[PDB]
Amino acid sequence: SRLNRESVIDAALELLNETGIDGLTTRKLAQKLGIEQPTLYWHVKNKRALLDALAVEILARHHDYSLPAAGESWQSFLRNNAMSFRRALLRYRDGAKVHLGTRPDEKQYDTVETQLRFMTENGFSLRDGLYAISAVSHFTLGAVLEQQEHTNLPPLLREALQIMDSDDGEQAFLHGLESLIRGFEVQLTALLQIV
Amino acid sequence: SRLNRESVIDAALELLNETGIDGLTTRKLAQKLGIEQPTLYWHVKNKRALLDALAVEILARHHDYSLPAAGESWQSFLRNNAMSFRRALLRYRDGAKVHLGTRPDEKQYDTVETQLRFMTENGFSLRDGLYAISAVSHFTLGAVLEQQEHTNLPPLLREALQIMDSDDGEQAFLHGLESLIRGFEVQLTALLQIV
Ligand SMILES: CN(C)[C@@H]1C(O)=C(C(N)=O)C(=O)[C@@]2(O)C(=O)C[C@@H]([C@]3(C)OC(=O)c4c(O)ccc(Cl)c43)C[C@@H]12
Ligand SMILES: CN(C)[C@@H]1C(O)=C(C(N)=O)C(=O)[C@@]2(O)C(=O)C[C@@H]([C@]3(C)OC(=O)c4c(O)ccc(Cl)c43)C[C@@H]12
Ligand SMILES: [Cl-]
Ligand SMILES: [Cl-]
Ligand SMILES: [Cl-]
Ligand SMILES: [Cl-]
Ligand SMILES: [Cl-]
Ligand SMILES: [Cl-]
Ligand SMILES: [Cl-]
Ligand SMILES: [Cl-]
Repeated sequence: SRLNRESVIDAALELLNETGIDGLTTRKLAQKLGIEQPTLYWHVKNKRALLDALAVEILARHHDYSLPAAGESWQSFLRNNAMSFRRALLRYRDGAKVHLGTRPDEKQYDTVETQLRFMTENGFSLRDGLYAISAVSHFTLGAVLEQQEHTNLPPLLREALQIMDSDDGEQAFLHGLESLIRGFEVQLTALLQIV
Repeated sequence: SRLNRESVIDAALELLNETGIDGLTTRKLAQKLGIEQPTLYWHVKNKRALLDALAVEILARHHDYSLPAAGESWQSFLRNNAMSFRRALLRYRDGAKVHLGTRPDEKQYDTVETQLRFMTENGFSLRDGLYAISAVSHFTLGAVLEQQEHTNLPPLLREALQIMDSDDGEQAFLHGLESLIRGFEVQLTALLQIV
């Protein structure tokens, strides 16, 4: 079938859902494409090249709140952005694991640039602006990884693990998202006072 | 050489540092032990069994602030516990990736039980107590994963990525750790008031 970038990524993302990250190979991507391995090699040099492209394409396709609404509070932007990132990570099997170990692609540099600028415009230094955004990203990544991977107890543990499996991680994630944002705001608001 | 659990884990953890999680195999653990694969199979049934045991052993060996000091504020406990967890995850190559996809082993049930109880004793419901501890765990896991895996820019991005690589993730992690704990405290302190 067709072997333009878009077609190669469609098959590879569909295969990822079948196989996971561990069992995804170039040879079986060739299978799905109705093609021989050396044909595919022309288009994609190996598994590392492929995952890199899938990581970039998972953001472009499905992370659609990368940018603040005109007038949006910084708080609300980190909220919506966190939720979008999570959902984009959740849309494919092992998607957090696909995302792990890549930086933003050229194509989105200006988007991470705008995110960082937007924060500095709301009273953050570039550093504290970065730390808050990184924090959102690491909390969000960790919660999706744990969620996606979880796919004689003592009393409080038995009851805690019933509360963890009673959804897809959403409740726990959104509660701790609010703790993080308020924590940032408490930092922001104090300026140079001891807090 | 000796094939008691402790010896098998010592070699496997040392091999993990050589190889990573991807390239760690039973066959090469047999190599390191001066033994044949079928001998090792008696002791360890496969790679999944091994990683499960390495995940448990990474905590037992190196995560030594699993418990509050008598009199410790809940804040300070989450701090020290977060730092310890991080450091235990950082001590081996792909240690976050080894930890991902296991729950606490029997051996530490009472420790996670005590953690949860301790929080309920300081004004948390079991749920909000769980959400704060899970949040610490997901933030901490995500920051180590990103750190351990990172092993024409626009101006703010160029400068942000210089600040991210200027240490091992410690600065960014500890700053966002404090945002999280204060965020929790703002939640705790409000009781039933709108906040
Ligand atoms: C979830 N969001 C907060 C961010 C985001 O909106 C995007 C995105 N492309 O829209 C990201 O790339 C993010 O999801 C994201 O993962 C990147 C991350 C950050 C700060 O930017 C970086 O360039 C960068 C990096 O190179 C290494 C680590 C980290 Cl945490 C980063 C910013 C993330
Ligand atoms: C880093 N610490 C906050 C915790 C901790 O001290 C320990 C530990 N053995 O000492 C953990 O197991 C932790 O590091 C840890 O990873 C577990 C985690 C928790 C709430 O307990 C669970 O039993 C559990 C679970 O089954 C699934 C997900 C999560 Cl987040 C959890 C608690 C973590
Ligand atoms: Cl074609
Ligand atoms: Cl195309
Ligand atoms: Cl708003
Ligand atoms: Cl939220
Ligand atoms: Cl022996
Ligand atoms: Cl032993
Ligand atoms: Cl204290
Ligand atoms: Cl801290």
